[PDB]
Amino acid sequence: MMKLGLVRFSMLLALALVVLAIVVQMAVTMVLHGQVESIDVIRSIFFGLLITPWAVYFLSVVVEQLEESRQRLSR
Repeated sequence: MMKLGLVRFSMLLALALVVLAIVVQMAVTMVLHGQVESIDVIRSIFFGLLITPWAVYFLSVVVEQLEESRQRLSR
């Protein structure tokens, strides 16, 4: 029931989280000068598996993200 933007092609604020996350990841990656392969990615396709935890954590964030209609239902 509880929703905000995740209803019909919405949720703009989320983009800021994506961009921010990307920037943060870039900074962290730069700071953590650890030569291995690619921030523990082990092949591009492998990233797909990361979509599981990412989607879960992200969905939760999106669920809490007070976008369009104030909701905030995460703990």
